[PDB]
Amino acid sequence: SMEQVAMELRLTELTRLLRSVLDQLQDKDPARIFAQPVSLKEVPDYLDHIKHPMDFATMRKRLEAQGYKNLHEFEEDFDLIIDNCMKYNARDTVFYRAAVRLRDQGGVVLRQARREVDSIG
Ligand code: NA
Repeated sequence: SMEQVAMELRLTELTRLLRSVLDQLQDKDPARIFAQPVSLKEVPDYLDHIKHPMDFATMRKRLEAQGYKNLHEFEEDFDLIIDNCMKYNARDTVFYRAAVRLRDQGGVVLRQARREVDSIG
């Protein structure tokens, strides 16, 4: 149907917008702390601590399968990146502080993304 097609075109345009968002977020992480999964072969106890690991590469894979139906879903995954880091690592560490800074800077990006998604429909 043509109604199904129109829904598909909308999902594709949201995907495009969320790609630009993901690139902007990732530019706020020049050290590439959040780029890839934590290796279970180097924080071997990681999964006893953190139940739902997340990273930017994992988000990109979901994005390319048009796997985010709305901005809220994408935001949840970004918040897992930040939140997991703030739990596993202590307040005094470079990792925790990098997560605080990424959350602050990503706030700006996400705030406009919401206005654009709302505005475009
Ligand atoms: Na902690």
